[PDB]
Amino acid sequence: ERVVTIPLRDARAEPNHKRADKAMILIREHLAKHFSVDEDAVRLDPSINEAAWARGRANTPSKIRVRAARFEEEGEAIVEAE
Amino acid sequence: GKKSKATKKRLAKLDNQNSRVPAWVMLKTDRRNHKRRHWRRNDTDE
Amino acid sequence: TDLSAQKRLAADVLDVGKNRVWFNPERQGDIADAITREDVRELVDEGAIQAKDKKGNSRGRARERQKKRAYGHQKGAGSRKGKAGARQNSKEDWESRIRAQRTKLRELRDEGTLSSSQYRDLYDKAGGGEFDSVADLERYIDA
Amino acid sequence: SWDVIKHPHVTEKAMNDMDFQNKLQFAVDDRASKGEVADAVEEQYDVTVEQVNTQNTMDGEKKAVVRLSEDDDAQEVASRI
Amino acid sequence: TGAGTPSQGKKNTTTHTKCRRCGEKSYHTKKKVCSSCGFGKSAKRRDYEWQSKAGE
RNA sequence: CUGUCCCAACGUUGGGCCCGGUGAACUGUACAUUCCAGUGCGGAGUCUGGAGACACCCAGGGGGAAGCGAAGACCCUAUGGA
RNA sequence: UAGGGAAACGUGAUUCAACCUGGGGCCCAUGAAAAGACGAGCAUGAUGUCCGUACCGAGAACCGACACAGGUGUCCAUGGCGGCGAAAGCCAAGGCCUGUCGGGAGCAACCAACGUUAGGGAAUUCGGCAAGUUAGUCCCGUACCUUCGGAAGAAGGGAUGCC
RNA sequence: GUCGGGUGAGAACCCCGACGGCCUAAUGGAUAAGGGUUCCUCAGCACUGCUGAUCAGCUGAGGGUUAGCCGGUCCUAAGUC
RNA sequence: CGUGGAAGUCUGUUAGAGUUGGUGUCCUACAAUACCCUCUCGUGAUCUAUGUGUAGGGGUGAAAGGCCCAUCGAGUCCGGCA
RNA sequence: UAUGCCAGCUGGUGGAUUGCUCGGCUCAGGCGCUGAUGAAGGACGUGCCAAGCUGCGAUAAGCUGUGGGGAGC
Ligand SMILES: [Cl-]
Ligand SMILES: [Cl-]
Ligand SMILES: [Mg+2]
Ligand SMILES: [Mg+2]
Ligand SMILES: [Mg+2]
Ligand SMILES: [Mg+2]
Ligand SMILES: [Mg+2]
Ligand SMILES: [Mg+2]
Ligand SMILES: [Mg+2]
Ligand SMILES: [Mg+2]
Ligand SMILES: [Mg+2]
Ligand SMILES: [Mg+2]
Ligand SMILES: [Mg+2]
Ligand SMILES: [Mg+2]
Ligand code: NA
Ligand code: NA
Ligand code: NA
Ligand code: NA
Ligand code: NA
Ligand code: NA
Ligand code: NA
Ligand code: NA
Ligand code: NA
Ligand code: NA
Ligand code: NA
Ligand code: NA
Ligand SMILES: [Sr+2]
Ligand SMILES: [Sr+2]
Ligand SMILES: [Sr+2]
Ligand SMILES: [Sr+2]
Ligand SMILES: [Sr+2]
Ligand SMILES: [Sr+2]
Ligand SMILES: [Sr+2]
Ligand SMILES: [Sr+2]
Ligand SMILES: [Sr+2]
Ligand SMILES: [Sr+2]
Ligand SMILES: [Sr+2]
Ligand SMILES: [Sr+2]
Ligand SMILES: [Sr+2]
Ligand SMILES: [Sr+2]
Ligand SMILES: [Sr+2]
Ligand SMILES: [Sr+2]
Ligand SMILES: [Sr+2]
Ligand SMILES: [Sr+2]
Ligand SMILES: [Sr+2]
Ligand SMILES: [Sr+2]
Ligand SMILES: [Sr+2]
Ligand SMILES: [Sr+2]
Ligand SMILES: [Sr+2]
Ligand SMILES: [Sr+2]
Ligand SMILES: [Sr+2]
Repeated sequence: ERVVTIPLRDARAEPNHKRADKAMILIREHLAKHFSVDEDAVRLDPSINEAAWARGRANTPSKIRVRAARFEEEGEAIVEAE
Repeated sequence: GKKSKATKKRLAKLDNQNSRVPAWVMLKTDRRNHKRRHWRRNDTDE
Repeated sequence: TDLSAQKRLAADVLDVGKNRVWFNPERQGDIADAITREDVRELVDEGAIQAKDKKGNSRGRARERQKKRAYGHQKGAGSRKGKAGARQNSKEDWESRIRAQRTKLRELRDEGTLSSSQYRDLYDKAGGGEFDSVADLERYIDA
Repeated sequence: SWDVIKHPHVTEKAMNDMDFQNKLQFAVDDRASKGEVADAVEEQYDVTVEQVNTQNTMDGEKKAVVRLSEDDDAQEVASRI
Repeated sequence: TGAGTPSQGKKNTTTHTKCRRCGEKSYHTKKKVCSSCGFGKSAKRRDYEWQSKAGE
C-alpha cells in the first residue's frame, strides 16, 4: 500500500468532450504498471470516478492523489481517492 | 381508428390463425405455418 | 435481475416520476421477488423503495433583482431590449391617466368645490388631453 | 337454436372477482343481451343476478361479468360445477 | 414537395375494405361500390370477357 | 468589411489509419510487370522492333484501360409513332 | 366528524388563460341547417338494451419495400430566470442516455464541418460566389424624388454596466 | 457516457446506485387517423435487432379491454344512394 | 396636440406556409427529391384537418403543356395481341 | 521456396443427369341446367388436444331410414 500521484496530461490526446473517459483509463493503466498487476484486476472506488468527472466530461484535473492497496493469491489492487 | 363488431371478429380470427402448428401434428405426419402474418411486416385487410 | 417492471409500479404507487424512484442496491433480490403492488407498498414502508425530492428553481437571485428594479435601478438604456411602446403600452397609460383625472373631478363635484359648469369645462378639456397628470389638473384649477 | 351460456370463464382475474366481489364470469353468445345473460344464469344455477357487464373479447366471443346478490355465494356456485 | 416519398406520408384514408358480398378487399367505403364484384353498382356479378384471353 | 486573392499557417470536432464484431455492391471474353517507337479499320498492356522487368503486401492522389454507368437526346435514315 | 395528506391541513394581494357579459368598426364579402331543449310542478318505484373501450400515435407500433434523418391533424400558447416576445440562452416537472456497434494511435496524408491568422484589402472571380461587416434600446438628426401615402431605421452623431 | 454492484455458461451496451449528460410546442402529457394484439406475465434466443444480449415491438404459451350520464347511436351540412 | 386603430401595411425561424443562394453535404443516399446554413411570406387573393364534388381526348389549371397515387404533349389495368 | 499456375485425389457446396410419377396436355364416348321451398359465391363458426386443407352448420369431420359392407373404426 502507498499513495501515488497519477499525471492525467495524456488525456489531452483524446478529444476534449471525452477527457473524463480517457482519464479513467489512464488511472487503471498507471496502477497496473506501478503495482505490477493486470488492468482487469485494478478496482477503482467510485470516489476516483467522482473526482475525475467533477467539472464535467471535458475539464479533468491534470493530476490526482490516489491511495492503492495490493493483495490476494492471483493479485489485485483496490484503489481510492484521498 | 374505431372498429365495428364484425371487424373485431375478423381481426380476432386473424390473430388465432397466427398460432403455430401444434407439436402433435409433427409426430402424426412424421414431419410449417405458411400463413404467418406479423403486425408490422405483413398487412391485413380493410 | 431486471427491476424495470417494479420501477413502473413504484412510480405509480408513490405517484412520482420513474426517474425519481430510488431502489436500495443492497435489497435488489427482495425487490426482484416483488410481483404485486402490495409487495411494492410493503417495500415502501420498509424504506427500500423511496421517492427522491423534486427540484425547484431558486427565486432568490430574482428577488434581489426585483427589489432593485422596484427601487428604479438596473433599468438603464443598456438593459432595455424592447421598444418604448412595448415596455409601457400607450393606450393603457392613457386609460390609467384619464380614469384618474375623471375620478378626481368626480370627487370635487360631490365635495362642492366645483360646480356642474366648471366640472363640464374641465372634463371636456381632460378628454381633449390638456392635462398630463392629476397634479397638472390641480395646478390648472388653482388659478 | 343457440344457447346463451357457452362455458364459465375461469382465469386469475375471474377468481379475484369471485373471491372478493361475488362476481361470476361467463363466456356467452355474442347475440345475447345483458338481460338475457341475467335470466339464463338465474335459471341454470338458481341464484339472483344483480348486474351484468358485457365485453366483446378479441377471441370473437362475448365475456359477461355477472354479479350475484348477498344471499348467494359465488365461490360455492363455482365449486359445484 | 416531392411526389414520391414525402407524399406517401399523407396516406391514412381508408377506402377499399372487405366486401359483404364477395369477400375481397375491394369495397370502396366512400363510393359504397365494390371494384371486384360490382356490389353496390349491380345486382349481377362483375365479370368481363377481357379477364381472360380472347380464345379462352 | 473581410483568408476571395497575395500565400499560406496553426488549431477544433467527425472521419480517415490499426484492432474486435457485423458485412454488401458496381464490375469480370481471355491472357495481363510494363515503357518508347512503329504497324494495324488511320486513337494497341496483347501485333513488330527494341528498352525495362525478382515475387508479394500497405497507404495515396486518380495518368491510362479511347475506365464504369445509359442499345446517343445531336445528325441522317425508316413508304416509324405521337 | 366525504376524500386525501407524514405534517401543517393559511390569509390577504396583484396580474389575471378558461368561462361570463358589453361598446365600437368593416363588407361591390352579409357570415349553416335540422333534431332537440325551454316555455310547462313535485313524490315514490321501475327501466336505461346494443356497438367501441387493450396498446402505439412515431428519429422502432401510422404511410414511405426497412426498427427509413422523409411525411403525418388536434388540445396542453400561463412551469422559473430572461426579454417586447409562444425569441435566444439556462433550468424545473416529466422523459431519456435507443437520432443504438465498439477498442486504439498528440491521432500522419487527405476530406467534412469550423476557430484564429501579420501587412495589404476584391489584387480573387463571369460575378464579392463564400465569408464577413452592421446589429437590440434611447436621444439628436435626416437628402433627391413623390401618386403627398411614402422616401425613412435614409444617411450621420451621441448614449448604454454596477453601486 | 463512467465507477462500482446485480443476474447469468457468457455482459461495453439487461438491471441497481452514484457521478456525468441530453430533450422544454418537445425527446414531456392527452388524442385523430392509420396499425391490429404490437398491451401484461412467464419461458426462450433458431429468426428479427446496423456489433453483443441474459434484453426486446423477436419466438412460444397464457392473460388482458366491464359504461343510463365518454364516444357511437339521433340530427341535419356540402353531397350520395 | 391628443384620441382612434385602419392596412392583399411593416419587423418577426410565434405557430404555420414557402424554397433564393451555397451550383455546400449526399449522389450503390438517411431519402427513387434527403441534410445543413442562407433566404421569402406570415390578418390574408392567408395556412390547415376532415368530409364532399369534377375522370381520361375527359377533369383541373392566377397557364408551367402544370397536375389527375414515384405514371401525363393524353392516367392506370386487362383485353384486342403472338 | 512464399503469394501462386495446371491436372488429379478425399471431402464439401450445388442440384444437373439417370431412373420413378399422386400432376398436366389432347382426343373420344356419355351426360347436362340451378335459384325467393333463398341459388351459386362469400363470412364466421364446428374437433379432447386443432394452425392449414377437406367436411360439416349451434344437431356443425356430423343425426335418421333402407339397401350394400364387414371386424374393425
Ligand atoms: Cl364600453
Ligand atoms: Cl371514443
Ligand atoms: Mg396470441
Ligand atoms: Mg397607439
Ligand atoms: Mg360495452
Ligand atoms: Mg442508337
Ligand atoms: Mg430533333
Ligand atoms: Mg404522324
Ligand atoms: Mg431506430
Ligand atoms: Mg490579414
Ligand atoms: Mg453572399
Ligand atoms: Mg423477460
Ligand atoms: Mg379536400
Ligand atoms: Mg412552350
Ligand atoms: Na401492418
Ligand atoms: Na371458448
Ligand atoms: Na480560414
Ligand atoms: Na487513373
Ligand atoms: Na415568463
Ligand atoms: Na446497443
Ligand atoms: Na387624427
Ligand atoms: Na432550402
Ligand atoms: Na386518354
Ligand atoms: Na497476396
Ligand atoms: Na352431365
Ligand atoms: Na385444424
Ligand atoms: Sr410497415
Ligand atoms: Sr386470448
Ligand atoms: Sr391528407
Ligand atoms: Sr349505383
Ligand atoms: Sr359480363
Ligand atoms: Sr513484344
Ligand atoms: Sr482512394
Ligand atoms: Sr386508453
Ligand atoms: Sr417526425
Ligand atoms: Sr423536406
Ligand atoms: Sr429532469
Ligand atoms: Sr443495437
Ligand atoms: Sr487568440
Ligand atoms: Sr471587383
Ligand atoms: Sr448609430
Ligand atoms: Sr401520447
Ligand atoms: Sr446464443
Ligand atoms: Sr413491451
Ligand atoms: Sr443555381
Ligand atoms: Sr451526410
Ligand atoms: Sr440529388
Ligand atoms: Sr456555407
Ligand atoms: Sr414578415
Ligand atoms: Sr400582412
Ligand atoms: Sr397484348
